Amino acid sequence: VSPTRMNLLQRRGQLRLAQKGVDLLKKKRDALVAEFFGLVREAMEARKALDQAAKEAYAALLLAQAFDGPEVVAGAALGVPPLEGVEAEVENVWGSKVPRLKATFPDGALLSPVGTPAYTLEASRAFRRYAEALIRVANTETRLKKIGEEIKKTTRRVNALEQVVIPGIRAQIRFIQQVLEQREREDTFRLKRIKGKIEAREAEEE
Amino acid sequence: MAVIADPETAQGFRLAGLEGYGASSAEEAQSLLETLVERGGYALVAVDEALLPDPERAVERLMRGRDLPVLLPIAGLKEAFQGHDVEGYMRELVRKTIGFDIKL
Amino acid sequence: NEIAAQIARQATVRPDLSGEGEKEEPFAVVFAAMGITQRELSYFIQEFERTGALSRSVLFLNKADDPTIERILTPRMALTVAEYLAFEHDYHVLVILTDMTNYCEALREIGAAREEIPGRRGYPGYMYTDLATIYERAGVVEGKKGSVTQIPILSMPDDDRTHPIPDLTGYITEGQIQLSRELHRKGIYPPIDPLPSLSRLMNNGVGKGKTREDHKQVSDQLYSAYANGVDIRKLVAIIGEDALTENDRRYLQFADAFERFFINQGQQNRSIEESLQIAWALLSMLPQGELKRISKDHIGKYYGQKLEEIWGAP
Amino acid sequence: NEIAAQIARQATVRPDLSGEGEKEEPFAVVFAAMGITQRELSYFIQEFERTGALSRSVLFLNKADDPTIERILTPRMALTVAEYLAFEHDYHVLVILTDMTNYCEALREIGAAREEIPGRRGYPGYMYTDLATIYERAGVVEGKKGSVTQIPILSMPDDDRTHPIPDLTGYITEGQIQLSRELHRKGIYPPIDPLPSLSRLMNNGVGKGKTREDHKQVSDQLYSAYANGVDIRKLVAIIGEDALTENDRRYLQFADAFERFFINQGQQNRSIEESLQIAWALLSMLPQGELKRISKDHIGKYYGQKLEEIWG
Amino acid sequence: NEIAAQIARQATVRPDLSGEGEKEEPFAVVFAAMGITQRELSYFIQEFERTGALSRSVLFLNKADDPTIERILTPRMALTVAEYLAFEHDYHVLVILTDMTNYCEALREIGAAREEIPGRRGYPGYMYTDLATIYERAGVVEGKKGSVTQIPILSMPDDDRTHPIPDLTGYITEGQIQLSRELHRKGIYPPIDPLPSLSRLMNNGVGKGKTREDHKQVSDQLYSAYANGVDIRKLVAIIGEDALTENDRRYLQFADAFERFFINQGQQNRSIEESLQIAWALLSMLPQGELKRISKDHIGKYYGQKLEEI
Amino acid sequence: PGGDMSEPVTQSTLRIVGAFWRLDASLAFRRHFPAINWNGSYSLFTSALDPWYRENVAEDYPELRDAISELLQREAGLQEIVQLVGPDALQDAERLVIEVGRIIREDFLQQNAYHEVDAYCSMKKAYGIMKMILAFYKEAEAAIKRGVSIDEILQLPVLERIGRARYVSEEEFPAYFEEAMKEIQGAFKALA
Amino acid sequence: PGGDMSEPVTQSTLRIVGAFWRLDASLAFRRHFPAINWNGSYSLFTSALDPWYRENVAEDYPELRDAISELLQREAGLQEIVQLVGPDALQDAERLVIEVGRIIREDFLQQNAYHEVDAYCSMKKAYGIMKMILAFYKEAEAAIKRGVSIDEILQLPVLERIGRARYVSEEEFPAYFEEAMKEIQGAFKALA
Amino acid sequence: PGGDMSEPVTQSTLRIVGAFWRLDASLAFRRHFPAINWNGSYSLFTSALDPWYRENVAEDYPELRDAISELLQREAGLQEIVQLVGPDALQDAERLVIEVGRIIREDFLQQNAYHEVDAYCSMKKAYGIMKMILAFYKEAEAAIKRGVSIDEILQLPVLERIGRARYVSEEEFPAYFEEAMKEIQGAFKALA
Repeated sequence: VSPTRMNLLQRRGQLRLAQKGVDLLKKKRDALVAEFFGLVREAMEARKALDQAAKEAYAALLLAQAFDGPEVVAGAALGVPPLEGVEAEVENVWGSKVPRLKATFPDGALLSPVGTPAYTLEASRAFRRYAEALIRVANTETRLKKIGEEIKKTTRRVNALEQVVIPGIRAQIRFIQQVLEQREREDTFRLKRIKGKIEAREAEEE
Repeated sequence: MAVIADPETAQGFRLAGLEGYGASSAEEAQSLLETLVERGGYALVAVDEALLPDPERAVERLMRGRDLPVLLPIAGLKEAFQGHDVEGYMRELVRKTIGFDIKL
Repeated sequence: NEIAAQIARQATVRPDLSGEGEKEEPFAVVFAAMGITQRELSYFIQEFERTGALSRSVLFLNKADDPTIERILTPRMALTVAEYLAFEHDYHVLVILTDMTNYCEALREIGAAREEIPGRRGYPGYMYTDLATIYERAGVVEGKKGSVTQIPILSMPDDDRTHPIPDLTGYITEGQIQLSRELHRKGIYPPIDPLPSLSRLMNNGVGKGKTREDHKQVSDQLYSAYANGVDIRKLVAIIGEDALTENDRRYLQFADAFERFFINQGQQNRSIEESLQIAWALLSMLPQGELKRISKDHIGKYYGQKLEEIWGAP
Repeated sequence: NEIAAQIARQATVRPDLSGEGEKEEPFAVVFAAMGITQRELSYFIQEFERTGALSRSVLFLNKADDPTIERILTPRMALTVAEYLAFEHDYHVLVILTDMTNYCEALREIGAAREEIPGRRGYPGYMYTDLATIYERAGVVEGKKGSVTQIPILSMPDDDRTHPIPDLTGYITEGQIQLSRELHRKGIYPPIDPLPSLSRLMNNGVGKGKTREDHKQVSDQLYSAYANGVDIRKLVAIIGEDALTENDRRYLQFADAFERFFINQGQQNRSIEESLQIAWALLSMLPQGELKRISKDHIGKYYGQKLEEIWG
Repeated sequence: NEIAAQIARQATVRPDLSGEGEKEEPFAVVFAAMGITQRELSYFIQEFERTGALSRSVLFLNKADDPTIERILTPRMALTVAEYLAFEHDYHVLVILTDMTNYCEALREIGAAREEIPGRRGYPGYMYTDLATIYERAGVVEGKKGSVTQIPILSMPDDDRTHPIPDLTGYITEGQIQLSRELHRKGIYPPIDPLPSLSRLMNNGVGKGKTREDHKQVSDQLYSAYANGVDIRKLVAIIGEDALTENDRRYLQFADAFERFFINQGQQNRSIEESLQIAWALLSMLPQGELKRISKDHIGKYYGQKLEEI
Repeated sequence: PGGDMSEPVTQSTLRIVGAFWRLDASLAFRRHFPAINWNGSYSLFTSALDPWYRENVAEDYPELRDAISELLQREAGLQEIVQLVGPDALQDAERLVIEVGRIIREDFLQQNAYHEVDAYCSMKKAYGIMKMILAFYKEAEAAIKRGVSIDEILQLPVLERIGRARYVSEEEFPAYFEEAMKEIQGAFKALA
Repeated sequence: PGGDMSEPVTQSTLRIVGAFWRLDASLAFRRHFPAINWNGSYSLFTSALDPWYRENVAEDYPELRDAISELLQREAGLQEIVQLVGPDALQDAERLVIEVGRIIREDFLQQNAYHEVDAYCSMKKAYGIMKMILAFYKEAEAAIKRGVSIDEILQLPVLERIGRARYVSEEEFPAYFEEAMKEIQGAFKALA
Repeated sequence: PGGDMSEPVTQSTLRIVGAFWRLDASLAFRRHFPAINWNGSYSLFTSALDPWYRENVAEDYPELRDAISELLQREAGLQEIVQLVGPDALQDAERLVIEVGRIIREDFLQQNAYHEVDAYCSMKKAYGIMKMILAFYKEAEAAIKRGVSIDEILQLPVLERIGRARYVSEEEFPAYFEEAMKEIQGAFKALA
């Protein structure tokens, strides 16, 4: 870079802007961390609900397979549609979209809901509730992971700035200051030389 | 969606209306689920923690393409009754995504 | 120049608030202008003529095309007049120096004319001593009722605080009032930026028996609230106002209203009581209990004023 | 030096485009060398022998081992010869000053020997006037067919555009052709970055009836689009490439293809029509609505061509 | 000052490894102080008299309140005495010049008094030659068994290695031992940072017949590994720990144990064998192909991962 | 010398002139002209000329000029955030402010001295362009509060009218300005 | 002084010399020797010596040199992204380019002047070393394009052979070069 | 001038004086007095003064001082994580060490020069405050190892005694310190 007073002022302004940006990014990171903790609490609640639903649904399945034959249970499960093509809505959060899972779940009067087995329908309802809890848990966890990614990105930006950008700008500032001071010192030396010449020519030769 | 935890949970989800593929295998289940991922008619794949503590190996092929599916641990046939460690799993996830061990 | 003229024609003492009730304090303003153009000269003449402030003021107008030695001698004569008035007739004198940058440049030019080797940045090595001899000719003297107050306006050459002139001025003077270009270009007048402004003798000049008792705490609360407001104003650009808490939104509203009403007073001659009333009205926007810098008595006896008592905008 | 030799061997007027039929004979070259090295002098001599331009070239050669004070007189004599030829024999003279930095060094030496009051970095205060008395000797005179065109060459010491020598030269001369070291490191020749380059008299010799109606607007659009591409490069240097919008990616692609094809041409000689076609091919990489600096008629007439259609 | 005193009181000949099996006139220690303060002077006197090295040392002391020109004549007197001893009595003289920055600032003051041409930061333009006339007096002479060894100490202003004083000293001398503030903040003593330190004459005094256990290649591989570890640490300070390759973990263990034991030796006196056996213990693996600097034959012979006291 | 504004001649000129039209080399490199550095420029005659502007141009001309100056100040104060985190990271309102500043720079400040029509511009034409820009900005802000996204705002056909307004001849300008105002209000009211 | 290339002596020398072998302090601190800064260095004799190279070392030697220089340029360009974002965020091909650049830096550019064999290197030996490096790069590119992981490639002993190729004596070198080329082919043909 | 310690007079002073009582701009802005930056400050007379402190102040005084310095260093190092995550969400003894550092910097290092009994502090008063601080820290560490809630410790009535200790006059400090020590000993034992 060219060492000039204007360039030195520009570098000082760049340093001030970098410091202000570091502070701004730290504030943004604090807000992101608060949001992250809120989502962690909600994720803990959702995980506990999911575990309770898993317990009740597994108990219902075991009861159905004990009271009713496993083979007829498998046959009843065969007649259930795969219910594929679940909606994946993209939700904007903190500057980008993330997929949110909201199953329409158009079973309604699900095909072959009752028949030779009786307890199988109760286990099916329990497993549908379990699937709802699972999609809730996944919807929470994807947002939590995205928030963590944003926090990591902000931390990386802050570290990069305050470890390579600010020191480099400060080094450039000190180098430009040294060059300017050397130039003014040379100018002072030249002025002393010319003053000596003037006094020599004015005194010795009258 | 799909579940590949164990044949019990696979049958249960098949009853609920979510097809499952196979039993708990530490080797072939990864390839089976990746072949399942090769198509996109769903949004979720669920595995018990005992078979796969973290699906990071499977999702390493998804950040490049088709990030829509969600890979997450679930509770298996027995450990659900045993009691899943919600606090421990959440603490591990937080420590992984932040890099610091903090109280939740 | 506008701020200097407004201060010159608006500054006064308040003997009633001091508790003396003497009302016998003569006030004079010595106005010294160094290296100003014809436009500024005409503006100052008209400003002093139209409002009657000339009858109580002494003016030393020096033009940019006048000799530089006259520019050097102008502050000396102005300060001689001020000292004479204050210490021989008990006058309370406010000295205003229009541009110390012009004086410093004239000093540099003359020092170059005497074949003197310049010091740092080409300025004379005795610039600090000369500026001190100018500035220190002000204060209060034991046994004398008069006083000399100096407000030397100076423009930073490149808006740089490391330049020799503002640096030496900060060395010699007690604080500074920093004008803001961002406020000026946003239509706010006078564009005085509270954050970098500072008065180092302010504490000893306020408090019970002077102005009002809540002065210092109100000033501290205003400063802290404005700093927080501008920080949140910078942050709302990236995170948005929906991600802000209630406190952040209230601080944003406080910062907006502060810039609109307190700083942007136009040409109004606000009394200190009116200024404190406006400050309390602005602080009333913040929830009670967030004023941690103010004691509970002042909050109890001043909080809750509705802001519409003063329009603020000119 | 390579760029100067290429210009000298490739320079020609286009009387057909200007509606003229003088068919003027090729340029006479006055070559003045101040402190030239044997390598550069040998390269210049070999190029002039290959192109056969020595028979119409006047050479004033002050080598690096020659006395340094003769550099004070070398440009004066070269420009005296050039002015004489152009304004007394109707020659079209092209003058090349291969190193003005050496001339400025000799001037600084002479001034320091005289204890003159220096300007910046020790150069004499009259250096501006001294350089002006050399540069301002070029031009065209009313009532005379001859002309003098000057292409001085100077090396900014630390690639410093604010150095006193390039600064004074830019203040005196009518623009500059600045070379880019970052472009040179990419293998691009000629390594000319258009952003700091300038031609003050460009608008006098371009437009309808001289080169083409779309020349100036195409130049302005190219400048704006290249500046946008440079800005997007600066942005992706911080925020990452994958986070861009579509138009930012388009601008980066335009800048890359511009540097690879328009700036980078090698030793081939390009007609103005070919250069305009290539420029329009680059501009077609951008949507029609983004060409705000080009008139609708020119866009309708020329927009559409692709890069692969210019050459096989 | 602490490192200088430790070197003065712990410098030994150790002829057993090289081959000579006899004892020469032991080290004499000429100590020159320039612009020293009363606290540092008292510390040096106490440290020298505690070890009992006064009979083995000559002290030239120029204090901060002494005349400035005595500061610049002090090193010349010290080196004249050192040369006399070494080349007329066969002594092995060690010269310690403390705070050469004071000498350079006195030289700047004298030059500015003589209205000479200023240099890079006001220092005289002849400062290089002036410092050379001091530093070049050290060395060994053919046909004489004496020696002069110089260990100057200089404080880099604002830790700027590009400052004229350290720059000229590095241009004149045969290396430098650069102390780091980062290791000092960690409580590590002596806070010597190996990476920016260099010894040009190291190859002449190490190797087979000088220091058996593959000194050159071990030093080069340690330098390369430390540079890679510092680069990795700089990356970690910006991007959190991700590359847990179980080998980079061993290399961070390398860096940590290195800084904690190889450098953080404290006031104890370590012989060459201990340091050189710790060196391999830091590598922590026998057949690492990453150790391309060390030859396969030496890795095999001087057993990779030979022992670990730790 | 070398663009250093700290040199003695420029500094001595600062203290005696009433107007300072600082030029920026960055704008000249982009071939954006007149290339006046708005941040570094100032004028001390704005206050004294207000009655003349009210009498001869429009009663609300100073208000429009101050609104334009405030918009430019806001854009300058957002440019640090833009260069810190990128333009896409900003909110819709802040990105709208940035885009309005860019529109101003391209369509009102920019002026081709060699163009047959754009070389000269009367006060009425500049006032009309400023009014069009302010009306478009206000209606775009209303649309932003209305849930309309910025990217479809940035592709409205009336932006072409705004950009090409400076190439309209002086005598033909008023009809163009009034139809442009009608288009500006329609392109936001009709979409709802 | 202080490594400042802007000082008058260096700048005056730059205007006359035909080659500029710029040394870097950063490489010397890491003891990457000869510590030539290949980004800032240049030579004006490269084009004139090509006819001699095509007749005395190899007919394709300039092509190999240009390929090596292009790989170094790509590595330098990608290293800024790697340092700023992280090596795990880059593509497989970009990581391969980074690894090949590191291999070049530590096996061909580096040269121990105090080593009894590495001190001198003929043109034939350097040509063979860079030919081996380019062959390995091409094979690794082909493997990556067919699904082979990069981390598997980095564990090949052929990489160690290439790294220690520069320590082979001149009279032994041709056989080592032939065997290393055969092993380069085999390490990916056996993988298939 | 700007608080930069690179100023030549500051650098010259650094090289001669044995003590350096740096004052923080941030602490002055935060209204922390005497704003002495114990991170940047240093003293070279500590070692030479301990063989006087251990006789005239107390035999265990140097070790207590070292413990105080260790606590300050620990909390300064933990500042990086406590400012990000937050004091509340911090875990285990880290919250305790942060709170102990806060207690130190607010009840032992904080000094008001305009107060009648807080402007001056004797050696015995400082030693007693340090003993109280360390006793509280070790008792709270034992309680944390015992499983006691951190907030319960932070809500103990000892904190007001610690805060008021610095305002206790020297003529009344012995009895106040004795009763404060009794309260500190009894508070945790009552829970246990």
